[PDB]
Amino acid sequence: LLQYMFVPPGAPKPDSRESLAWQTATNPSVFVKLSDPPAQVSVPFMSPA
Amino acid sequence: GDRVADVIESSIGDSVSRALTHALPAPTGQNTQVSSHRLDTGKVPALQAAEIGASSNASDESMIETRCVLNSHSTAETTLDSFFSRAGLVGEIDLPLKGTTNPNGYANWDIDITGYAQMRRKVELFTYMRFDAEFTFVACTPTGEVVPQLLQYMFVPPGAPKPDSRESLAWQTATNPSVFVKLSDPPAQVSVPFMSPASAYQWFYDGYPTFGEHKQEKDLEYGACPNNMMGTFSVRTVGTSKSKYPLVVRIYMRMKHVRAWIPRPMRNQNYLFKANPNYAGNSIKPTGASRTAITTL
Amino acid sequence: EIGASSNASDESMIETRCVLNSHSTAETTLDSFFSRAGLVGEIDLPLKGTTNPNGYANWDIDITGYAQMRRKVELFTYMRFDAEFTFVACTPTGEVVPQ
Amino acid sequence: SHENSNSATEGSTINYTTINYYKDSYAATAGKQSLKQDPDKFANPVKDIFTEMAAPLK
Amino acid sequence: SHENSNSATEGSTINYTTINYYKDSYAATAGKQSLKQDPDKFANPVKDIFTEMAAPLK
Amino acid sequence: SDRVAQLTIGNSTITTQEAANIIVGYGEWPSYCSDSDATAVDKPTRPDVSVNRFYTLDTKLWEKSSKGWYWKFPDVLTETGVFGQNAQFHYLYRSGFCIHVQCNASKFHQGALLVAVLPEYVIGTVAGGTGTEDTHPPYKQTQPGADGFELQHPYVLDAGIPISQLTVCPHQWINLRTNNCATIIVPYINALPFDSALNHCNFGLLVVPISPLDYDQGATPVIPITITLAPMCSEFAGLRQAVTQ
Amino acid sequence: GFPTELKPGTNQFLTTDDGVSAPILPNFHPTPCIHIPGEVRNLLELCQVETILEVNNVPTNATSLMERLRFPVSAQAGKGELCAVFRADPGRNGPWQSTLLGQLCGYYTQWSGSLEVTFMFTGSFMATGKMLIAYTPPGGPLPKDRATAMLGTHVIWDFGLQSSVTLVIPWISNTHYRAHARDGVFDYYTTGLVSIWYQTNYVVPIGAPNTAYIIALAAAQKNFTMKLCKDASDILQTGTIQ
Amino acid sequence: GFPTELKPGTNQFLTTDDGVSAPILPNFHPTPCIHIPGEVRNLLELCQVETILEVNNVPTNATSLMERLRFPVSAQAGKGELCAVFRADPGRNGPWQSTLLGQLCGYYTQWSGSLEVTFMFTGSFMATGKMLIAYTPPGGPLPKDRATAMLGTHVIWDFGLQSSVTLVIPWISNTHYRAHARDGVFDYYTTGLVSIWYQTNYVVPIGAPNTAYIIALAAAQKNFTMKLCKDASDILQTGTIQ
Amino acid sequence: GFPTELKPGTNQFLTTDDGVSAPILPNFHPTPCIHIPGEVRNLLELCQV
Amino acid sequence: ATAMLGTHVIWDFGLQSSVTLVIPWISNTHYRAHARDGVFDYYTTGLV
Ligand SMILES: CCO/N=C/c1ccc(OCC[C@@H](C)CCN2CCN(c3ccncc3)C2=O)cc1
Ligand SMILES: CCO/N=C/c1ccc(OCC[C@@H](C)CCN2CCN(c3ccncc3)C2=O)cc1
Ligand SMILES: [Cl-]
Ligand code: NA
Ligand code: NA
Ligand code: NA
Ligand code: NA
Ligand code: NA
Ligand code: NA
Repeated sequence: LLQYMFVPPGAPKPDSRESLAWQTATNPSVFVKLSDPPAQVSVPFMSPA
Repeated sequence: GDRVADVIESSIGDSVSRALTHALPAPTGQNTQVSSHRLDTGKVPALQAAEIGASSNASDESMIETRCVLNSHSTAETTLDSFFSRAGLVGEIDLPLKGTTNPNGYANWDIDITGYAQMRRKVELFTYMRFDAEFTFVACTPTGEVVPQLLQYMFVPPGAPKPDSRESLAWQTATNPSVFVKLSDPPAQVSVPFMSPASAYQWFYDGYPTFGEHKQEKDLEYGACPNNMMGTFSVRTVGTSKSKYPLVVRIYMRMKHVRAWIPRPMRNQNYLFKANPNYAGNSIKPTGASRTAITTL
Repeated sequence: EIGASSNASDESMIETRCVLNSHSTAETTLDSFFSRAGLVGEIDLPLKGTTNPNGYANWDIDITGYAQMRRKVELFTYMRFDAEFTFVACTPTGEVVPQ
Repeated sequence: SHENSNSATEGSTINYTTINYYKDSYAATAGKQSLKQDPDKFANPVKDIFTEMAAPLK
Repeated sequence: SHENSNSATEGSTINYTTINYYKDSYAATAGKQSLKQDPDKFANPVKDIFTEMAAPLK
Repeated sequence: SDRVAQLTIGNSTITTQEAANIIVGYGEWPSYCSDSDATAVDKPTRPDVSVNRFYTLDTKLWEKSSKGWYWKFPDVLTETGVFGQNAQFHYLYRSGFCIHVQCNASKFHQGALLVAVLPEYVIGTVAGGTGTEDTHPPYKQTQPGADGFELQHPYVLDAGIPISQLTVCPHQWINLRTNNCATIIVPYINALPFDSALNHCNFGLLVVPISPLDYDQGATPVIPITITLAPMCSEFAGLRQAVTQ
Repeated sequence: GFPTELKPGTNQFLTTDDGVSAPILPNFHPTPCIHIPGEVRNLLELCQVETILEVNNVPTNATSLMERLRFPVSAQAGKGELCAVFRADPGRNGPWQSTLLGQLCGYYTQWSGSLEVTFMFTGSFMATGKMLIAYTPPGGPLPKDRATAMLGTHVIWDFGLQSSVTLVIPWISNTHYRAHARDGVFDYYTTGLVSIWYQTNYVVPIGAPNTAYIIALAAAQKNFTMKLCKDASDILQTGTIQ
Repeated sequence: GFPTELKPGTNQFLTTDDGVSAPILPNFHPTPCIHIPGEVRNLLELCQVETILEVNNVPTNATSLMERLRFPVSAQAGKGELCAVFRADPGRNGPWQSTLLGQLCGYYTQWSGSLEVTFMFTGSFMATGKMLIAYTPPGGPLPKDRATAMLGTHVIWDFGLQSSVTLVIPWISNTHYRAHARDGVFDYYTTGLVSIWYQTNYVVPIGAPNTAYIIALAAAQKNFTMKLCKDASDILQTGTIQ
Repeated sequence: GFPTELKPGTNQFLTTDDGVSAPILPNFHPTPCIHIPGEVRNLLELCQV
Repeated sequence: ATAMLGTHVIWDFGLQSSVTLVIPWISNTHYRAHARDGVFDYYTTGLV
């Protein structure tokens, strides 16, 4: 089982497998098994420009 | 009937809460209007009187010469649902083999989301909150491994029999809602309504739950309000023999259809306990970074 | 003695205010009360045991072997209904195997 | 969709637009809501409001 | 949906609203039902009914 | 014309010649509970003038070293006047409040008090200093009565929250060079239509010096801060014998 | 095929999920439903039917169980003495457990409504008397004397032709619903106390018994409703049912 | 059955996915929502409420924390001396961290809008004075002297009846939005510097204090908006919360 | 639930498949697009230079 | 604290040099005779 998380500039980067940041209360995270098909998401145009 | 004047002309009883302000639509940020140099006596936007208790009403246009700017920046992402409807960790349940805590194959989790800082600090921004929620249950061994194990989750509301063992009769679950799922299956997921007896849950209750002398022994119940206690969440491996593998269930909550009232200052000291705002007295830290002098960056 | 319940109401026993009660009565309908799946039978298919060491088993369709469910239905004398049956199978340790 | 009105926001000033497949409204998505806001409720709850160009205390 | 009328509640005073994907009606969901109720059937089955303000025995 | 005011309610009248307007908490006036929100069936009692009036409960002395105090509502009135009696005889209670904190000095004194109202003001303890002891505040501290209670650690309002953000609550300031009083009208705030005046304190009143009092040797050094308040639209229900707690 | 994508919840079996399942007997038509008296449509119908309240829930040996079904009254010394007391909490352990209301109440986490208790005097026709029955809303301790009890909601019952009287326990709550009350923080949802006192005295002439009994029947008013289904606290089974 | 075909993403659990999940309590109806004062609909409402800015974020020992809430002014030597300085970057470590605006700002990656800081003088009524508060847009180093600071956007505050004055930090940016600024390449998103200088001097007569304090309150203008939710940089927890 | 039946292709990840994927940032609105000179719409435009 | 329970005015010194206390007519009888020590204290008005 894996966890992927998007950490935008300013959000706490996880420093370990057990980091509190993985609580992911606001960042978007995805939980998926290697057995499951490839995880897939849509991402918007996020630049400030 | 009513005949005496003071009774006729009385206001005793109007349920209409007269409001001083009303909400206007605001999909985008406010635009900026062209402005020019004003050299007037009498008019003075820059001067305020903070003692009144209201924020400054001075605007860009009146403090400097501005150009016109059509602002179409959206305000959608700062609505309560946008802010809160993101699932976060609120509980962990351990089902070890030869351990100390739960070596019996089952576990009872008191439904309280205040054990995790991230989520907690967010909801504590408001005093009262009313909402529905989506709960997701992620289970696997301690190494994040997936094994062929069947589990049963059951919601035990206040008053229902809490399971005392992996084989407890309560798991017959004839009325309580239960969920049966394999670790191999994707995370179980259900919708939960607003179940309080009150019109809203409240993260703060400055009071006691019962009458009587509030002696030292009972000081643990200060701040405890039953309207916030929705019940127990029980889980167990489904069998009459011990499971071959140790398990961990992470509980994620995603609020939806949210309403909140009364903003509060946001927590600025580390959390210590679920039930209260206790902070470490010998370690009161400032809210943020500090510097050597007020005249240097 | 008549055999009927008291018809006395709040309004006539004490001075009452007006209360617009919008509390729903939906959750106490028979379907709300009963349409919740509960355990009504268990079948064992052991290897070297006493009961069924032959690989099959016959279960007499009777839901009265479990208290929870039983006590609920016994509140009424006659009942007419359709039903949804769910069958959960696994080894005695709650393990899943390719069978 | 003719369901049960048991959503936490039933009877709310803000108009929601959601999706659902069950008879119970609270099972629905979060959807989009109305973008109305009232800053004055918190930033300017004075009894007698003063103008931007005037001297607040007179 | 034009199916078979084999539900246990076919021909019932209480109006049901359900969902189904099979030709057999009993395969349908439980749905929502009518909220009618008749307490008197059990709480006041007297031949000659008496009023709240009167003396029950006269 | 905004610096001068008169508050009259019941058989009591307050005057001030150095005010700074009036705040109406969360922008709405106190009002009786409607037949839709109500749930209890007994007809309430609304004493009106005998309880909706100005009660002057306590005076504290502002010093160059004061930390700040807090009082709890309705705890402050539970043992005062006809209001207190009704609060004791009835299980259910609800009302709004008009709070008027007074503090005058001279044109040569300086200092600023932040006067705010904080709903559901739960108190925390310093947890044994190290945070390893799960201590709880005693009755005397959660419901200090009319005497109020002095704050131990103002910066965190004795509850792990920054006082710097307390202005997000209905409030006013008493800046000696500008005004000598704060007035805040507060509506009933709770998630229930009525509640116990004894077991539940709907909100707390905080009076904290943010800018310390100061003056020169020879100016009157005794600067009191007096608290006056009046319930508004008081309603009570669920009569029985009197109970103090 | 049509592009689909599986979401969380997939494969789970929720016992309360109201879905569609394949029918095992195609074209089967059930036996016609004939008319049967006493159909019930909603549990609330049953909550309005009075059943006996065991105010006298003290004896426990098998031969004395029927005694729990009624309490006594007899000639006193005119000091407005106490007759009996009991909590009004319908979903709590105690007297209400003998009523159908209390039992059904056991299947719901929350309830809201006024309750009523009707007391029937079964003494001789020659016996007379006046009683004071009072309901003490939350916060009030068990009334020391009658003078205290009298301060709450009450009824003064006069024995006579009409054998019974009804005490209405009006819904006086802070919250719109109460969860089952019990010792601990959940006493927050307590309803209150009910106490019976001798208003005057049980009087009887020569030739009639000095002791008679009262039977208490209880049920809910029409504003009563319950919500949030839960299993009852009892499971009447110890081992397997053979 | 109907021909379908599973696509990537199947079985994944995205924490921000806004989908539909089976309800656990069929036909459950929640307690009615009564009226409650102060409902908030959008976080932006809170960003317009002024909260105290810790311009004087230097002392750190527990007993002196309340001092961070205000800075001083006193009689000078008339050389247009410097009073205080601070970065205007609202989502950066420093003074703004004490404001609700800065804290909420912590939950969003980007922000756009004009900010405002209102300064309240708390000296005695007999004290007078004129200050020059200036906002130096990006690129300008910390102003050497007042003459330099004066070249930017500024306000000349005159003490008097109106205790306060408002400095507007107008939105002057190259990009439509700024991400949180910080040392390094992200200083590209810096807002600028704010500096306070003595325009004339703090004057007071015999009998009044030589030192008084200023309290700074800050919030956002109505063109302020934030985008892209992210977790705050702080997690107020060290071990498990018991 | 509704009767469905999986066909071949299920679970595969075709790099050119033009499908729909769950959005990671609900209600996010991108920075407005200002005018920029020289927008190209089709590679053929470049083949004529 | 006790005095405060009756009819009162809270006077704030300032520009307006004066303040007015109204001693409203609160009597059991429509008229009072001159009060004085003894049974005629029945007609007393009260304390300020
Ligand atoms: C088949 C079993 O599936 N059931 C899952 C489930 C999940 C959650 C359930 O209830 C969740 C209720 C929480 C949203 C309430 C959280 N709250 C409400 C306010 N509160 C609280 C905590 C500490 N102090 C004050 C308030 C809380 O912790 C019930 C069942
Ligand atoms: C492909 C095989 O799948 N078939 C599954 C299945 C499941 C249940 C089936 O019938 C269930 C009938 C029960 C709902 C009847 C329960 N009852 C009716 C009344 N009753 C009973 C028991 C003891 N005393 C009196 C009445 C019962 O136990 C038939 C087939
Ligand atoms: Cl008194
Ligand atoms: Na199915
Ligand atoms: Na079929
Ligand atoms: Na789902
Ligand atoms: Na359902
Ligand atoms: Na996809
Ligand atoms: Na979305």
